[PDB]
Parts: sequence; structure tokens; C-alpha cells
Amino acid sequence: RKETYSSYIYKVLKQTHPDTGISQKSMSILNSFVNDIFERIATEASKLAAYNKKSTISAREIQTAVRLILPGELAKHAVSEGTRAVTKYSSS
Amino acid sequence: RKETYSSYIYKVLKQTHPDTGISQKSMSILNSFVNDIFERIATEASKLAAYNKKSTISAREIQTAVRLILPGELAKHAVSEGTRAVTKYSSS
Amino acid sequence: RSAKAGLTFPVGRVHRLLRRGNYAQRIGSGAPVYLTAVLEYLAAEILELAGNAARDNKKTRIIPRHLQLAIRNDDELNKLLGNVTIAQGGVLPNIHQ
Amino acid sequence: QSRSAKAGLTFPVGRVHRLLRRGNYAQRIGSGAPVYLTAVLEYLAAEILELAGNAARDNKKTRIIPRHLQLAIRNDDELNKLLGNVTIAQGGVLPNIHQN
Amino acid sequence: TQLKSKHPCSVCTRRKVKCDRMIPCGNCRKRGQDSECMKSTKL
Amino acid sequence: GTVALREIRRFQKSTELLIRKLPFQRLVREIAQDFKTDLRFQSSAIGALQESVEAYLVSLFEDTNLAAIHAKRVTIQKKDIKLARRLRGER
Amino acid sequence: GTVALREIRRFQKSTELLIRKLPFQRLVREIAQDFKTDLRFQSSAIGALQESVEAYLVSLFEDTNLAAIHAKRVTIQKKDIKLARRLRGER
Amino acid sequence: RDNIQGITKPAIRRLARRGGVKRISGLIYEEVRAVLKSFLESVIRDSVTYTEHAKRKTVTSLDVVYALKRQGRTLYGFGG
Amino acid sequence: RDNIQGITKPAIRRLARRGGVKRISGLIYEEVRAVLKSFLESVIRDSVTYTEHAKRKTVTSLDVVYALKRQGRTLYGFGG
DNA sequence: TGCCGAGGCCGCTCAATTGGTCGTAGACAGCTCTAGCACCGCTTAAACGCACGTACGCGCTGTCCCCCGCGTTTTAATATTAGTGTATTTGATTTCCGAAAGTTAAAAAAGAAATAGTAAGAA
DNA sequence: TTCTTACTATTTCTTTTTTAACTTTCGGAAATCAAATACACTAATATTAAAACGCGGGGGACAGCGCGTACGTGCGTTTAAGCGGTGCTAGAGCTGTCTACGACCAATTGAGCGGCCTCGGCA
Ligand SMILES: [Zn+2]
Ligand SMILES: [Zn+2]
Repeated sequence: RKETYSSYIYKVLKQTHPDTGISQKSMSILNSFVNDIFERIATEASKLAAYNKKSTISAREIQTAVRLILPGELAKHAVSEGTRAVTKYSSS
Repeated sequence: RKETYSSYIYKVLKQTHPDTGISQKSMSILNSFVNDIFERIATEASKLAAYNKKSTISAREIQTAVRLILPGELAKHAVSEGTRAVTKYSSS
Repeated sequence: RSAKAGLTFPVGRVHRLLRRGNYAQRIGSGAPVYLTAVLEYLAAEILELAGNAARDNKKTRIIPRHLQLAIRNDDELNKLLGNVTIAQGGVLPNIHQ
Repeated sequence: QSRSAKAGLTFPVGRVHRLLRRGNYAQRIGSGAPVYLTAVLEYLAAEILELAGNAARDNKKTRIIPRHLQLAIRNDDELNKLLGNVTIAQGGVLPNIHQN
Repeated sequence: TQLKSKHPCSVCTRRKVKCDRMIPCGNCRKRGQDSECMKSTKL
Repeated sequence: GTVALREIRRFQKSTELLIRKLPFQRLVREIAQDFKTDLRFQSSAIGALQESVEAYLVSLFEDTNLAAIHAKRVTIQKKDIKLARRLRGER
Repeated sequence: GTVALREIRRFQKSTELLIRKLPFQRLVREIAQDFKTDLRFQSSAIGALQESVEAYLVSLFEDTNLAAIHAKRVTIQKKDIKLARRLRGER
Repeated sequence: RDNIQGITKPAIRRLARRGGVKRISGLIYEEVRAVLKSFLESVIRDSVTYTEHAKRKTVTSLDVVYALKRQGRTLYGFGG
Repeated sequence: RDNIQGITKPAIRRLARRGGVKRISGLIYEEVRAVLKSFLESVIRDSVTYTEHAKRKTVTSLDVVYALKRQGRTLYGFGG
């Protein structure tokens, strides 16, 4: 079977541009890109986790890894979006 | 404590040049280099192992990984040395 | 959990998925949520920058040339996505005199 | 009998198989893989060491310094091609003069 | 060799490490334990 | 030099596969045949090579162009391609 | 040009730390101070930077040298350094 | 007539047009054939290794993407 | 007088001598100061991140080597 | 403009979730102490301006070479259809190492057993 | 006044203490055998876009030549590095223990997926 992100992606695209259409090949492009960034951040987090002799992956380590894989203000505007959802989730 | 390779390295160096001396900083240099190659080959083997949906790391996968990390005839003269010791070990 | 944090991307799928990689011994609680938030923000960013070119070329279906206009513009994103290749992507329009 | 003597090697396979369990590379380690990897590591260590010994022999020096390793690793290709991005501490650059 | 059973001996049904398919089996021919394998499937 | 600049942007818009696919396929099958197996391919894998091939070739073209413009000429000689590949790592 | 070639090989043998360590240390402490923490260092970490720093600087020196030799002059201008860094990836 | 000359001089000129040049030599075509062939050996050696290891007697696109990942180059759109 | 001018023109000339040049401009020193500063920001940002994550208030050499590993550059001799 | 697309449709099956255990973290608490940084205060080697000329980057002119014209063939091209014979993937089945149990040892320090110096006391 | 004499490290004999190695258990992985199934590749044409491929011709590449700014280049100093302590107090290690927290084991699903279709919105 196919583990696409297509429903999620197509429901994301209606948030901003609710009229624009998408291509299946383009869908594959950004799906592969999403998997790439996910693998990059998770691999980086794993290396620093095994560095500091820790056995678990908390959101502290993810906060470090997003701050190093993402550059500059893209990181600084991903940290705030990252730390927002966890506190909304916790107070629920 | 320190997990050096110093005794092993110093006993290796007597095999060919039994009179030459070594530096402690030089000892650190090739020890770090050995750890680097070990991490490279093991990480590569892990990625291809998780690629082919396998849960274990046999010497087949190491044979692939040494054949890709090492270039050319350095790989071809490491494969033979690699496959020699396993058959000597098995027939013991 | 996706409704419990307001996310459009599946938290539980990610939380199952990184466990299937032997990335460490244990997986913490808020970390898959943190990944889901980061991926959602990045998808939102790239869809903004894609939809700009999509409107500006008077098109509805996003074609990958309109995507490579988006990737090759944001210098932080293009710096992050330096070593990438996209099929039927095109080239950046830039010449000398 | 120890496994290295049972195979006829010098680097510790008992350390190598122990590190791979603690390395989280995959779920299980096939027996035979760590001694196979230990053979390659034992090969490469002496392989570079012989070139370093030859570098110390042309300067009549009884003590290996990092310049010897730098010169050895930069002189021949397929090792310089392998280590194409490393910089040894206190290593220096090859003797090179161009047609000015 | 008589590659004819390719099937575990009773010692292997107790101790399934591998099966040699020997006389009476090389799994049985380590610890000098013919007696269980001549008290077995026994061809 | 009647046509040099109104056409250099003409194919910068028409994003397609530019290298004609059949001799590319025969070339890759021959150099695969120089390796041991008589090894067939997925049909998609040919294009999967071909886009990466054209990407590398366009990248080296642009790099040696900018090198030759620094060289205060407008023509590319293979002397500049050797420079551009030599400074970029591989050789 | 009395001394240009008998000394260019003189320091190719004397492998040492060439950048003097104290202003290097003050520079790195100042640009660390531009980040938030008043963050101290291991003494070895200064040299651990310094060798990598000199390695990068020698690499860019040699690259822009070979570029300028292709540029049919023997002098380096910053025009060539901008070329050498621009062709190499980063900017 | 082998297939390395199947890469036609109009095709190289056409990619050169997309490259950003107007004047080129005639030595360029033979030089770029050599460079491109070196690139293809250095990638399909890795791809054939990935095909051979998995005991599969045909090459697919995931093998290609996995091979290109070793070069420091990533290709989306086909899976990877 | 900040420390970016602590990198003396004799030091740049000396490394240029080890670099392999004999004629240089006077614009070179200011250009190379800019390039070197850009390199140092792009490495010590990662090093300070590695120091900050482990809740340690000092930087050591393993942090340096781990940071340089991100650049695609490996330094032996100090551990890594 | 049309023709082939692209979302919008229902059935459904398997992962998301919910709720308890509990084994074991890493998390604070209270140390011991390097060790790093601050500081003085020496040298003395190196940076820094100065006249100092030659080069050499550069601009100009001439040359002439070769690279792109576009008509005109000429040769190989995508692009179809069908066969089709291989490889490939499931799927029970069966065999079988992998881990994990640890209890023979062993590693090199630790103390002692000479032991070869070893400071002092008279010919 | 060196013949002695018990210190005295010392240096080698011997043992403890720090791990690695040899058996069981067996579960879930992995190989095997067979069948179903997909498919990659030959092969017929049919263009037909597309490569050579010419004989102009012009424009760029390239070489020679003044030239003068603008580089090295000792020379004479001043200025800090840097070496050598002091030193004292900050963080780093480094254990004692334990509240909490994820692994996990079951139930309990609904939601995010194949697969048609009905409809005509984008090139
Ligand atoms: Zn048996
Ligand atoms: Zn038996």
C-alpha cells in the first residue's frame, strides 16, 4: 500500500488558497520533501541524544534539532509554532 | 575513564616497523580515525538494513557497506581480508 | 491528539513511525507533537510561497516549475534546500549582459 | 578460548560486538558480522601505519609525528579520495610549486 | 550424505540450534549422544 | 550573432527533457553492460537518471560560464571546465 | 621581488599554528558574547577551532590562487575570492 | 559508432543554451562527454551494488534515489 | 579597535605564503576578514547550540568536533 | 471548445486510543575540587610606516580564426500495438540462530620477597 | 680509617580483582518451496522532428606594446604576545535516591484509506 500525506496536504492547502489546484507529481514532490525533513531532524536528534547519554527523546532535544537544521528566522518562527502546540495540547 | 585503542595499536605497529616510535597525539589521531570509519560503516549498514526490512545485521550487510564506503581496490583488498578471518573463525 | 492540539498532520502516525526506526531507547511524549507542529508550519510556508507563483502565473493546478520558483527564492529555505533536485523543475531565470 | 585468538586477529572482537549492541543500529546483530568488521578495521589500521612508517623512514626519524600521517594520507590517491574532507590536527600542506 | 529428511532429530526438537542431517545427526554427534537419536525417528 | 539572447531565454521557460532519450538509454545500457550482469531496468529509472544527469550538466555549464565571464571572455574552452570541476571537489 | 620563492616553501615545512592565538581567542570570545550566554570555554577548544580555521583559510587561499593563475595574472584581488567562494557552494 | 557519440552536438548546444552560454568551442563536446561518462560510472556502480545486494535482478527508481543519496544529491518526485 | 583587525596583515600574508601565492592586493585582507567571520558565525552558532542543549555552561572540544561534523568536515586528534 | 482530468462519493480494516501496572530512570541534593580566568610583569620578536624602485595589470590596436549562420538532406526518433517469457511477490512451512542465562576462568594491580644498592659507624 | 649493616626503594614472584567466554530456550526471524501474478522487452511500421552539414563572414580571441600605478622591500622603531607565575573562587563531575513516566498489554473502535462513479472544471 501507499503511505501518502495527500489528505493532510490537501486539507492544509485549503487554509490559505482554497481555490488553487494541485498535481499528483507535485504532491509526491512535497511529500518526499516532508519525509526528508522528518528524517533529517529525527536523525540529528538521535545523534545528540546518544551523545548526552540519554535514552529518551523529549521535546527539548527536538527543540535543539529544529534550531540547528532550520536556518535563522525560519528556525525562530518554527520554534514558536512548535512550542505553541505542545502547551495547547498539555492544557486540554 | 578513557576507552583508547592504544595497546592494540601499539601491538599492531610492531608487526611491520618494530623499531619506530609513536606520539600520544598521533595515537589520538588514528584512534579517532578508526572510530570515524567504524561509525561510518555501521551507520551505512544500519540504513541499508532498515531499507530491506531486516532486523539483524549479518556479515552480508557489512560486506556491502565496506564495499561502498571504501573506494576501489582498497575495498577489494578489504573484502578479502574481511572474508578470510570469518572462515578462519568458523573452522575453529 | 491532532484535534487535541489543533493540527492537520497525524501525531499518532508520527509517534508510531519514529518508534519503527530504533532511533533511541525511548520516545518522549511531546516530541511527536513538536515534529507535527514543525512539519505543519513548514508545509504552510512552502504552500504560501507556491500559491504566490501559482496565482501570479494565472494557473490553478500547481505545477513543479511554479514550485521551484518558490524553493529558489526564500534564502533561508533555499539555503536549507541547497542540495535538492526536482523533476521538471526548470532553472532560475538569471543571465548576464 | 578468546574469540580473537579463535579467529587469529588482534583488535578486540569482544569490544566490537559489544559496541554494536549499544549503538542502536538495528534490533539484532548477526554473529560473524563483528569479526568481519574487526578484520577490515585491523587491515586499514596497519595499512595506514605502513605508509606512516615509510614516511618516517625517508626522514630518518624514530618517532611518528602528525606531519608524517598528513603526508602519507595526501600522497597516494584512493585514501586521499576516501578522506577527502578531513584535516589532521597540526598536519600542514603538501609541497607544491606551480608554473608561475 | 543422504539429503532425504532435512528434518530435525528429537534432540533438535529439544535443542533446535540447527540440524546437520548426519549419522545419527551431527547435532547428536557433538556430545556423544547417539542413544537419543537411535531412539528417535531413526530413518 | 543574430540569434544569441532571444533564444537563450526561450528554452529557460520550456522545461522538458532535452537530451534525447533513446541514445541516452542505449548509452546507459552499454555502460551497465560493462558491469557484470545482463541487468534490465525499470522504464521510469531511465528518466530518473536523465533528470539528475541534466541537472548536473546544467550546474557545471552555469559554473564554468561564470568562471569564463570572470576570465574576461565570453567563450568557454575546456580549460575552464577543468577549472570548474577541479575547484568543486571531484576530478 | 628578491624574496618570493625561497620563503614560500620555508613555512610549508614548519607546520605550526600561524594565526597568533590571543587575538583569535579574544575575537571568538567576543563573537560568542554576541550570543546570549556569558559562556566560557575549554582551553583546548580554542585550538580545536584554530586548526579548522587555518585549514579553511588555506583551502580558500589555494583555490583562489589557482583561479587567479587561470585569470592569467599572478596577483589576487578580492574579485577572485568572491569567485572562489561563489563557485564552491556557500555565499 | 558507440553510444557515447549518441549524445549529439545539437543536444550539448541545446543544454548549453539552457546553461547560459552563446560561444563554445568544438572541443567542448568531447570534453563534456568524458565528464558525463565519469559521472555515470560513479553513480551506476553504486546503483548496481544496491540492486545486487537485495538479490533482485532489475533496477528500479528507489535504487536510483538511494544511490544518488550517496553523492550528496537528493531527487524528489519519484520517492525518497 | 575591535578584534577583527587583530588578524594582522602579516598573518594573512604568512598564511598566503603557506597558501601558495606571492602577489596579493591590499583589498585582500579586508575581504578575507569578512569571509573568515562568516565562517566563524556559521560554526559557533552550532557549537553554542550544542553547549546550550546539554545544560552545560562551558564549551569543550567534543562540542567543537560535533559542530564541525555538521559542516561536512571532520577533525581528528581531539576525539570524534 | 472538448476531452480527459480532479476532486467529491461510499465500504471498511487496521492502527489510535484508552487504562492500568512497574521498572527504572534522570533529577535534584550535596558534595570535592580542578581550573580557568583575572592579573602583573617581565622580556623580545613581530607589526607598522616610510621611501624606495621595477613589473605587470591594463588599455589600445591589429590580426586573423573559428563559430555560428540557416537551406538541405539523411538518418535515427517516439510511438504505437501485441506477445511473452522471464522475474517477482505472496504464503505456508520449516528450520533455525539470536538473546540471555549467567558461572569455569581471566587483568593487571597489589603486596611481598628477595635484592641490590645505601647511609652511617671504626683499622 | 671503608669493614659492615640494617634501610630502602626496587623489582620481580605471586594473587585479587574486572571482564569475556560456553551453555542452554526458543521466539520470532529467516530461508524454502510452489503457485500466481506482473512486466520488461523484443519486434512490425510511421512518421518526422532532428542531426549533419555545408559555404560565409564577422566578431571575438589573442598577441604585442607602452606605462605608471602600485605592488614588494629593507629600515627603524614601537607594541604587544607570551611566558611565568599567583589564585581564588565556578562550574564540573559524581553519587544517593526516588517520583514520575514511558513500555507495554489488552479492548475498542472510526478514520483514513481502496474503488467506483458521476459530474464536467481546468488547459
Ligand atoms: Zn539433528
Ligand atoms: Zn539427530
